[PDB]
Amino acid sequence: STIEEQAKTFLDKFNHEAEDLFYQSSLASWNYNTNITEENVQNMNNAGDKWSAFLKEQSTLAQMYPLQEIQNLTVKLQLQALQQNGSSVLSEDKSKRLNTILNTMSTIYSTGKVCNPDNPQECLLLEPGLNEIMANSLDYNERLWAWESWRSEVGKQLRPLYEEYVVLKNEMARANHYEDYGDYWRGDYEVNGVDGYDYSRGQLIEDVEHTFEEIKPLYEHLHAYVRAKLMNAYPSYISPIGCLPAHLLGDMWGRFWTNLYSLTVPFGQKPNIDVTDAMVDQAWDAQRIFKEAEKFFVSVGLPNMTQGFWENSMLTDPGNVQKAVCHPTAWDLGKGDFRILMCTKVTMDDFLTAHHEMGHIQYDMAYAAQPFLLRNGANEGFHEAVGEIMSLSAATPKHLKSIGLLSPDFQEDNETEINFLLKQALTIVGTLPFTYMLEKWRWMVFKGEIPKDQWMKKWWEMKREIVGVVEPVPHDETYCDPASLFHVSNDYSFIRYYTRTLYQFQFQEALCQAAKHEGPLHKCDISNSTEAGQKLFNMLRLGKSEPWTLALENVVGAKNMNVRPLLNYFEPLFTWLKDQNKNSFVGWSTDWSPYAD
Amino acid sequence: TNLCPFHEVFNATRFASVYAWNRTRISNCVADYSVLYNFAPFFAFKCYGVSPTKLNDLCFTNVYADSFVIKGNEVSQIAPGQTGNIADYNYKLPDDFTGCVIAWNSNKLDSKHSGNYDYWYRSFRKSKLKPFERDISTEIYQAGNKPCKGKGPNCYFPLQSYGFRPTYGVGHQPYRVVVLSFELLHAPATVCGPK
Repeated sequence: STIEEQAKTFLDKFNHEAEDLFYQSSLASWNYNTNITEENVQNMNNAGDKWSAFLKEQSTLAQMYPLQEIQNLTVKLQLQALQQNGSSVLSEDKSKRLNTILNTMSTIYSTGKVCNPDNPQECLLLEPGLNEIMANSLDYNERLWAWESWRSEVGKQLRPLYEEYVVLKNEMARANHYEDYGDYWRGDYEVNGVDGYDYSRGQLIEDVEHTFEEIKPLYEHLHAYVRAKLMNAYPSYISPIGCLPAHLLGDMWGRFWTNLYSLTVPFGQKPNIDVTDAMVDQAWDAQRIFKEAEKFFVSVGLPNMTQGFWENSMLTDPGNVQKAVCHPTAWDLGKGDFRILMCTKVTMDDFLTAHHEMGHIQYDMAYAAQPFLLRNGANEGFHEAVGEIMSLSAATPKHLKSIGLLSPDFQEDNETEINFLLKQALTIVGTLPFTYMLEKWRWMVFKGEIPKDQWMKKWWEMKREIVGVVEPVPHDETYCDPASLFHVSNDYSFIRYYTRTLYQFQFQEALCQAAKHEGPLHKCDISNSTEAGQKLFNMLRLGKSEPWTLALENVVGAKNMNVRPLLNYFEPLFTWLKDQNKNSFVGWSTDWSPYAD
Repeated sequence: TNLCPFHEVFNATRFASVYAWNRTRISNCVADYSVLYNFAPFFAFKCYGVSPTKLNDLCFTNVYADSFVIKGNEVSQIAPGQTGNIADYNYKLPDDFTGCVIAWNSNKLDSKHSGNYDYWYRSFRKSKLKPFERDISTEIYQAGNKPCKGKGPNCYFPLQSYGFRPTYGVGHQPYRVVVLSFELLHAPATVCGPK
């Protein structure tokens, strides 16, 4: 016998037990997340320990099958996924130290409180805390204090822990035949074996820079437009040719500029689209919202949901006798079990998030026939893109008018379109430079080009160079402000958001061209169309057995990411911003600082 | 009027596995096909070779009945000319089969919490089976090139469990399948239909 038959038998024997063990672990996790008790915690820990022990014992046994003797692509990919050692290459003491550091950082981030200076007994939390302050406030000193206290209290106790974390991660990456942690993170965008579809871990940075070089002018115009109104908001504070303070971007870190819509509205006399009052008047509920979402998903040619979905999902708040987490998540347990946990309220945001969750569920149900090791998306930014392309179609005025939420006497003008485009831009475009700068800084830190005595210096330099935000108070090398974010302290990536932002617009343009739409792109709707549904299902069924380049070519006809759809989408807003800024200055200088006077 | 004992086959408390199925012999009685709607009115019949309308006025010699439990995604493999893991290693039908296949859902009977590991099936074998063949061997399967001694690398157990649960999907639920074969030999036919 050859190696292929032995590998196939091993894979079958592995999957047969892996399915059952993963189902048990997922059921335990669901029982924990639904009801918070101590027995549920014990059961979840036991299930997790059993699953980890199974994954450990199943490793070191697939090493008998070298990859140089396998000619089938599926078996080779499965074996390559199984042969990953991980953190077991290090010693036991270093592994225990790393786990202790991770748990310590998680506990420090999850347990934080800011006390009042004049009253040490008045200590506020973070989420029922500084978020409400940074969200709704029109005071310079209050925002400055809420920023400085938060970045000085929990920004000084994480420097040596993060240094040791970086050292240990670099050692682990070098032990795992990688150059650094950046290569370990970029290894997801790697395809080797198929002629004409290969991808390397160095072309991604080049593509990202090439796309940002074209995205930059729109961000420059948006910043020039926002600064003009910020000057009128806070007099004698904003400079007409200077940068912007970090404590005025809308939130704690300035990731989203959504809260600045109230002050930067183009036309305040025109009404907005809020169907919340209509939903309250018509007395809807979660059942109606989910049934409308199901009707929308069936109108394009997708299968119906299962009875277990309607029988086992939690779509309402249980109350006060039972505690649970209201974070909307999609659960895939296996064996034909799909559930959704969401505390649904009678609003429009929940109506839009329901479509995102249902798109996630449809994607999960798409590749149910693939093997266990391939039951995943072809890339990171695919599930979120599939959800967003559905949310955008559900958030159209035509759909709301057809479902009966908007009166048929609505007069669509140009000012409403401008307001909608600006509201979408303040959310979409405002997060790209921040993510790019953060990821580039993390990559340069992991690579070793930035010495330890220049971390904050290079951080603020890159800030003022790319994002154009200057700090109000200079900080020395004793702070750890970049680690004040959730994803930075919990060991997560950030390029997935950029990839999703590109892929969503690419897929939207592809589907709107396939649906024979005429007119602007922001008015497209894919309702009642089987061609687009089939073209999307052809890609959703592949899963992880095919490279993402071929999956993208089967949809848009391209192998790499592109930025032209976003420009075609925001062209009218670009023209309006040009017309408004014709009598204004564009650009910003890095020489100005709030502490210069 | 003597009726055939269909309650001993359709109203059993415990069924067998797919690798070790039972075969009963029915003779010298009247075949009443109307009591089957009492066990379950929803009986998915599938006749290959004969029609149910012309099946009432025929007389046969011996009627064989087979019973086993499989999943919902494996019901399609119980047919002449199918390929898979059940049709190749557990139970195969000939290409000239003349009978009917009946199946129904038994989720509320053969399903418990914490798993029901009382059903097994064969997955690993050297060759394929022949029509109407049974194998109950429990020897360790050899996949490598070394002599098998015990259990370990490249030496696996040929039996695997199902573990049904009531929360599984409609495809991963237990189903009870009954096969009916009709045989005509050079002997007086003692199995006819009601008049």
